[PDB]
Amino acid sequence: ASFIPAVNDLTSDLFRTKSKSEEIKIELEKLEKNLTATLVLEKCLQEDVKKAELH
Amino acid sequence: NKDVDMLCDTLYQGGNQLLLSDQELTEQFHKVESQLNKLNHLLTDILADV
Repeated sequence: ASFIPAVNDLTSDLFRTKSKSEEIKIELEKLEKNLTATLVLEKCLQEDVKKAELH
Repeated sequence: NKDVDMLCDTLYQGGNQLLLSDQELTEQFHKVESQLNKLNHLLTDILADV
């Protein structure tokens, strides 16, 4: 009677701990695309600063 | 990110090349220059005839 709740909880928390971690990796792509697009925008805008100075 | 986005959209105004000058004002300057060149060509033809 002490084995059964401990065994059930050990079975359950093993998958509970790996659960809810998928939210991080599915939210990661939005930040990744935002950072990459803004970084290539940053280098494009630095070149735009140089070309605007030339103009 | 939104600030960067409409700042880029306002400065580019749909062109890949940067548009510092007002584009319709720029082509207004260009057509004034071209029509002035045509008038100058007519005037110099009249000067040569005179």
